[PDB]
Amino acid sequence: GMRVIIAGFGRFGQITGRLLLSSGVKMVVLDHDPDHIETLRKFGMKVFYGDATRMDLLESAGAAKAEVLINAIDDPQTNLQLTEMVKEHFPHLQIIARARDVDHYIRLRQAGVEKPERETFEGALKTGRLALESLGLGPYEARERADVFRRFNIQMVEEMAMVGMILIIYAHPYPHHSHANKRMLEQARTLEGVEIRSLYQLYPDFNIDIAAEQEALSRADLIVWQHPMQWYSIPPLLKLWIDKVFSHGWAYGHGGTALHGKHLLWAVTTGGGESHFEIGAHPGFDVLSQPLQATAIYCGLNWLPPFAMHCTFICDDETLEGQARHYKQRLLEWQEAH
Amino acid sequence: GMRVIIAGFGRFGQITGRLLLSSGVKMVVLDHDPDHIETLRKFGMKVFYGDATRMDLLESAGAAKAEVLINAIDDPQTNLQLTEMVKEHFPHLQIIARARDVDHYIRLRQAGVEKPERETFEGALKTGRLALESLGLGPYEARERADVFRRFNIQMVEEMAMVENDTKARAAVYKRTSAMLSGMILIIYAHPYPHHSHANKRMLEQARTLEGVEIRSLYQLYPDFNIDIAAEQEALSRADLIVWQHPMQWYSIPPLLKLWIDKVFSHGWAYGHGGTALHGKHLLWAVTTGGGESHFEIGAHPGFDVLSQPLQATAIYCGLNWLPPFAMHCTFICDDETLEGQARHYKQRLLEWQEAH
Ligand SMILES: Cc1cc2nc3c(=O)[nH]c(=O)nc-3n(C[C@H](O)[C@H](O)[C@H](O)COP(=O)(O)O)c2cc1C
Ligand SMILES: Cc1cc2nc3c(=O)[nH]c(=O)nc-3n(C[C@H](O)[C@H](O)[C@H](O)COP(=O)(O)O)c2cc1C
Ligand SMILES: Nc1ncnc2c1ncn2[C@@H]1O[C@H](COP(=O)(O)O)[C@@H](O)[C@H]1O
Ligand SMILES: Nc1ncnc2c1ncn2[C@@H]1O[C@H](COP(=O)(O)O)[C@@H](O)[C@H]1O
Ligand SMILES: N[C@@H](CCC(=O)N[C@@H](CS)C(=O)NCC(=O)O)C(=O)O
Ligand SMILES: [Zn+2]
Ligand SMILES: [Zn+2]
Repeated sequence: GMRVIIAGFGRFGQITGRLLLSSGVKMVVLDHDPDHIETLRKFGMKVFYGDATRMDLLESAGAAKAEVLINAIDDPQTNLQLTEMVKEHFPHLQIIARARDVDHYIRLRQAGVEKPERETFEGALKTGRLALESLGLGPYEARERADVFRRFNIQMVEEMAMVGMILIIYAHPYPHHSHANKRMLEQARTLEGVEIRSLYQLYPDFNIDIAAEQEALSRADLIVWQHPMQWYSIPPLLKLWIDKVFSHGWAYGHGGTALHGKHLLWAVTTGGGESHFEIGAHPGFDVLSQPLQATAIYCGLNWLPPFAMHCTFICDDETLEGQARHYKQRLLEWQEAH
Repeated sequence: GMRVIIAGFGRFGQITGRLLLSSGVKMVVLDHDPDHIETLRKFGMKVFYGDATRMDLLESAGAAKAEVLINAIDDPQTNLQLTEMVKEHFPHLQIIARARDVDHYIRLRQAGVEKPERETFEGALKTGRLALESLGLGPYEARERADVFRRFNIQMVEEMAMVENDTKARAAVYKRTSAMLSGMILIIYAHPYPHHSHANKRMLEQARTLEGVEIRSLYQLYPDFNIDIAAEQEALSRADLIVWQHPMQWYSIPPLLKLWIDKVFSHGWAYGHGGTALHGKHLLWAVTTGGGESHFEIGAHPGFDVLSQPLQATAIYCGLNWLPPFAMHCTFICDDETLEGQARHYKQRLLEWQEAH
């Protein structure tokens, strides 16, 4: 109220709330514990007293208009009650819900909540990482092990609840803020046989699913690395995706022939024109492709001449559109030639 | 037993224990809940059934020999009781502890637990992120906002763990923190697996024998890719030579070093109007490669020296004085003589630089 209602403002709701408050989000918060209300007021937090399962209190908190309801109620039965009421009466109100445990998670999934958050799960993973670190594992390797286990465990719990092809690897860190690439992708979508995988949408925590990515690469004939140039090179997540996905025994080495015969296009946008690259011992835009070409060739790919969209610092929306067209044109040309 | 004791095998201790089983960690469990017996039997887990706070149970569990005790007990008083008993009787036993909330976190910090993990804290942040995404924020930008929130939140709770339990004091800290949220050599070391390194590890050992060297191991400091820009910029402010040291990966640099560049070389600090913080400083690329020079005969622009271009261009743009790279080649097929000698040469490069400045 205006945009978010938070039901329950104990330890869980408080942290969700304060994160949202930091971002300027306007909210209305309900909690049924009078002592919790007191302490929150001591810290200058505005919180309303009542049972969030009461329809009258939800309506006066603005449920008919709100965009998101955070269900931070601890008790499974009440938490589920709230979720079922909201689903029934407020069909546009997106519910993001805490789950006490796996049984509660399954129930919430079945009520139609997309990604219920088991309240101790991420804390218990962190504690596991700390135990690994104390036993002498490097923190990064320990984080990676926790990532593998999380992916495995979510798959398991999800199963319990149930019970001329072009692949564009897009790596813009801020897709919603893009002008040049966003337009390029709009134009590329109008083609047939184009899949787009936006790495920063898929893997905001830098935990690549190698098996998923290798499957998508299997189905592709042209692979495209599309991104804004950053510091004469590529974004961090794309470098991570290469390091992980182009794996020993798959992309290279004995038996690693998965990419043989496929083609790779570098599609990059820059803030300067060709003039900006006349610096250092090996000047010129084309020299910057070397590490990417070498990667591609090592793994048995065919490197295509890059598509380079120059001058974005000093460019208009007209020319941003002309270059988006040249991009679609490049891709179409590839497809017809194939 | 052999190395780890987990006290409590509820929702929390079960996840932590299951993660360690995937790492082949030897563990024994202290639990007193009849409903967990079958779960523990199914994993083949040795269990000492009873109150974990009992000295006789702890000794039977091997506490005098264990490296780590994971205190996953839910009840804050019982969890503190076990913490205190262990600190008193088993001086070498490292305690990793669950915390119920901020008051409990503070009490564990005061009992000498280094990094108590507030049980719902990371799950609530994830929830906060899913909300932000549902309001239209991109998942990556939403994660970054959670990282900034976390950094400040931990700072605030650490400040509170030094004041007294008194609410008005704690309240002041929160208000102050909430407002806030609304020839020296510096080696930036970026091996993803420092403990597994042979060549870089030896290079660092040698560099450590010089005077005025500081090493920041990025993958130790930031395993979650959440760089603290202010801490990095402070350390750069003190350095005269900056070294980027790492194993080469796919003809280029590791992801976390690229993130460090993208984040730390900020507009108005490293470049742009007023961005002169790096002017006068020097940069050395110090890189190890598996292949020899012959390995870089690939692509339209062959040869190792070409691969420095994006890095040299980055330096020049930020007003750094680029030095000739240090490159140790042939790690795949080099001996331990060649690998100790190359590391000595690294030390010689740094020393020679110190002599000229
Ligand atoms: C961290 C950072 C580093 C950048 N480095 C370069 C650079 O090396 N060369 C260049 O021409 N532009 C550089 N830029 C500009 C981007 O390439 C440009 O803003 C982008 O291509 C615009 O595309 P978009 O509208 O899709 O965001 C950089 C931008 C940022 C954020
Ligand atoms: C993901 C990955 C990519 C690599 N790419 C290259 C390569 O581009 N060229 C090369 O000569 N060595 C490459 N290597 C080999 C490493 O550079 C080499 O093993 C490392 O420098 C050894 O140093 P260390 O003993 O400190 O680990 C790569 C290694 C990994 C894991
Ligand atoms: N029906 C309800 N309406 C509003 N708040 C609730 C309800 N049931 C539980 N709560 C609150 O949910 C919060 C849960 O605490 P915690 O487990 O610390 O997040 C407490 O502050 C409770 O008062
Ligand atoms: N004194 C104790 N000794 C051993 N285990 C305990 C003790 N007190 C609580 N626990 C366990 O801690 C776990 C906490 O449950 P949960 O919140 O689900 O992680 C349960 O398995 C309890 O049996
Ligand atoms: N005594 C409580 C909760 C007390 C509480 O809500 N504490 C706040 C600080 S006033 C908290 O820990 N919020 C979560 C956090 O800040 O990490 C309980 O154990 O259920
Ligand atoms: Zn975005
Ligand atoms: Zn390591």
